[PDB]
Amino acid sequence: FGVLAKIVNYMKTRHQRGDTHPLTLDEILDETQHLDIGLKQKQWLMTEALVNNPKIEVIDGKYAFKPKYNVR
Amino acid sequence: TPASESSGIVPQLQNIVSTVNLGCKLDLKTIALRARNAEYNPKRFAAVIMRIREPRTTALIFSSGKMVCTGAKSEEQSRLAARKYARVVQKLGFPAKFLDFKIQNMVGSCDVKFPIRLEGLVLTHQQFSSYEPELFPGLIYRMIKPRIVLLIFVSGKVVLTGAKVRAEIYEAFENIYPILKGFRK
Amino acid sequence: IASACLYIACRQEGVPRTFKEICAVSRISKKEIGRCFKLILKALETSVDLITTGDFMSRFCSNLCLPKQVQMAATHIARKAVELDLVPGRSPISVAAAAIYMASQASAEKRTQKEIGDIAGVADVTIRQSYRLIYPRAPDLFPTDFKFDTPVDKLPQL
Amino acid sequence: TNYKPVANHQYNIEYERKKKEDGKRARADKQHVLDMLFSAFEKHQYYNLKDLVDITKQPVVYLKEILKEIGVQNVKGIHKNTWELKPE
Amino acid sequence: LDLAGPLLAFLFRGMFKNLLKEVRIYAQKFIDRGKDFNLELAIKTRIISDGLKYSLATGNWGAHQARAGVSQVLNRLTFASTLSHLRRLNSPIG
Amino acid sequence: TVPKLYRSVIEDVINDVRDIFLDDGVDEQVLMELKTLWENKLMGQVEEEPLNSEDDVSDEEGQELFDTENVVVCQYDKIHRSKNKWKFHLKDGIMNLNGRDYIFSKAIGDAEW
Amino acid sequence: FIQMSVQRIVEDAPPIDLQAEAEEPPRYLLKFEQIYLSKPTHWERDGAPSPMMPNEARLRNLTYSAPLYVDITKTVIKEGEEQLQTQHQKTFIGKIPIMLRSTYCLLNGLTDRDLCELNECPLDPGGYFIINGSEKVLIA
Amino acid sequence: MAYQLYRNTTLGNSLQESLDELIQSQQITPQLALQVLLQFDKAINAALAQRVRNRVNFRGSLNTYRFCDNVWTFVLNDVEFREVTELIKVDKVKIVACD
Repeated sequence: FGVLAKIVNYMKTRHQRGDTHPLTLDEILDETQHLDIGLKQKQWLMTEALVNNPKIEVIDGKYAFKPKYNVR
Repeated sequence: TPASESSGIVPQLQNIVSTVNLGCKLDLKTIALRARNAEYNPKRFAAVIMRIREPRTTALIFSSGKMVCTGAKSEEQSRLAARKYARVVQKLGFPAKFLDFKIQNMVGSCDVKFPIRLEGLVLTHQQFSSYEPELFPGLIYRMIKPRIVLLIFVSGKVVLTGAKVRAEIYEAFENIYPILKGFRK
Repeated sequence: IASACLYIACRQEGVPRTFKEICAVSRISKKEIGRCFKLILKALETSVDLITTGDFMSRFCSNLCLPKQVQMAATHIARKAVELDLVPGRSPISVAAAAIYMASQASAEKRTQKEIGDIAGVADVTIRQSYRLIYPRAPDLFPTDFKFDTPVDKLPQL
Repeated sequence: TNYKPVANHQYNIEYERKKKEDGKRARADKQHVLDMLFSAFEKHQYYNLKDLVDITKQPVVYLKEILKEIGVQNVKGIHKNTWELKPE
Repeated sequence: LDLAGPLLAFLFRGMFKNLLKEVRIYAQKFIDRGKDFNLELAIKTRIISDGLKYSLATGNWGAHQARAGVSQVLNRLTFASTLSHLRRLNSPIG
Repeated sequence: TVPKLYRSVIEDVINDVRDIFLDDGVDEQVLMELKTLWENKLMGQVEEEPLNSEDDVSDEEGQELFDTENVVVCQYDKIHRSKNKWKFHLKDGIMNLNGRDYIFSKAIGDAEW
Repeated sequence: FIQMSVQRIVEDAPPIDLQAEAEEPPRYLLKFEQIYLSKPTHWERDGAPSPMMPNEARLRNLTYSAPLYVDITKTVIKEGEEQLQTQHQKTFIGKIPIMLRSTYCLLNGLTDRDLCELNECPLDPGGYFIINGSEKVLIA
Repeated sequence: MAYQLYRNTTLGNSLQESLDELIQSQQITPQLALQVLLQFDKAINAALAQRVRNRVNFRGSLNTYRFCDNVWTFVLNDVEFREVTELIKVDKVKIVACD
């Protein structure tokens, strides 16, 4: 679950890049040096619990658009 | 013309400390992991210490790009060696430059070949001498105009600290020699 | 700042105390009292006279409970030693301790070296070094009238 | 009684211990911080700066520079006033 | 009759309590920061001396306003005067 | 010397690692095979661009070898420097000096840079 | 008071208990052993002790006080390990005034001629403290 | 307390080259490979700390010196390590030190 908040921080720096694009969890876990096993499944249960309260927006489809106010 | 015919001993320079900016910010942990003759501990200090043994001078490389170098006899040697440090700094794969070289201080040892008595020297020249033997065995003399802080020792040896240019420190020993002579043994 | 001020006040009034005596009664170390002392002198633009050997006597000898004879002998010994240039560039406290050692081990009430170094400020090694410096000119350094419970011949060597 | 030391012995051992490290410490792991606060916030939902410091090994100003980004200080808290967390 | 002993012992109980309190405060200040405390540096040697001196000089016995006039300067007009001052009592009519 | 250690090291090692490899617990002797295969194999100026006119100074000493394979794998207690003389208070001194293996508790000496 | 009351007050005071607040941090205990008392002494500008005679304290506006000493004992109990006793020693804790011609005066066991040599009246009774040069009597 | 400094030791290297080739053939399940050495470290360290009971001195000079984060590397041409006679000049003594 802590690694999950770390992924949130990662996507926050991703916003900071400004190259935010519709993504998924596997590529982030790879780029953050973490694996894809049943651990990813339990942390994805936690991640969907996050999707129930993702003030930092993490939607399932085309997503990650956190800022409630966002133009450039 | 010299004030004295003997003109003194003309103290020989011993150490010089020179600061140089390497132009732009540089990492140290990388320089540390790639350096050959160096030491680095952010617990010990905030820079990467190193030495070259061509003029036998040590130096410090800071992350901010400003460096310092110490332990050179000649001021030209100090400059060329401070640049030689930037040489290896650049040749480790980093943008090293040599902007704003300057020598900030240097020290001069000497000897007058005759013993001294310091008590009269501090009784008369009181305004600029402080000699508390329990703290340190020597007389701290601070001449106003030359801006050299001297250390007068009983064995005759006088070390001159705080020099800006070699001529500056060269002046000070002949300045104090007429003061230092009369208070002798 | 307060311990430096106390040292400067004790020095200005002719009753000097060693830096070790002020570190004895204060939280601050000697190599901070010294910095603050030199900074206060440079800041107030004043100066304090020299600590001589005689200013440290009359407390050292009295705290060891030596009689007055031993103490006048020690003061004269230290004055003659520092005039004869025998002790070059040493500390006044050190030559004072060595003089007290001579006056003690040349008299009835004789004191050990560890004890003198304890009560004054000085390590034992420094006392024996200064004493070796003043020992050869033994009879010449004393005052004329003095009863030697041990004569000058066997002044303890060290 | 009060007798002549070069330096008092308690201060001497304080110095000899400060010969171990420096309070102006280094730092490399910005991701590390959240690992402990994941498990340990059940003990203190908001942890003091003196709380984080010894669990970490980092200087105070850098840790505070990070703690600005990660969480907020609970100026008015039931237990005390210290540094809470944004869940994400 | 409290002559001279229990009177001063009252003060000394008070002043030893105060000295131990100050030693506690100082040594705590030192142990909190992880340093040992030098015991001699803790003893505030003014407490006992100054307390007994002040109370004997002025004559108030702490709450200083509780007792007043217990210490009087000795009369030396005649030997009888001194000798009757050293044997005097005082009713507490308050 | 060194086998005088290995007689009670790899044996004392495997005595502990017994349960470590019994967490899986494949046959004892089929692991002793590798346990003894251990020994089977063991047996300024405005014109200051020329920082390298020819060079400021290139380090004349060049080894880039690690010639003798002695990784003197010893933990350090204190290493203090003189002017040029280097002092040592080393500890736990394993090495491969001149191809010859030796281990020792501590080590001290001098050096010159 | 000076023979059976000060030691009673000091030895019937609770041991000062201290434990480091900032893995069982160190704990410090202090207990006060015997009281030692000295002759009424003076300290001149040069710091030398010299017996303070009563007549002098009347002339020079002095207090006829005696330095009080007490043996204290530390105890470094730490980390569930062995303790370090370190009994400090006689330690200066103040100056208790001395009643003239008491057992602890410089005049206690002196004859008439000795009292005269110290310039004191052999008929003076005693029983008055000298506080700042003025004699004070404690009325019962 | 186990020390990772013993990765390159001849004994450690031989144990490593054993486990590599042997787990290559599925003599044991692959996960225990690294854990073997991780437990092996403390087994070395206890004996190296208290079992050893002797020390010697040496002499020589060094070319370069290193103090990366906690590694004290010495490029020392330490000619002699003399208890009785290590006279043969050890040319490139690479003292690596930690903690």
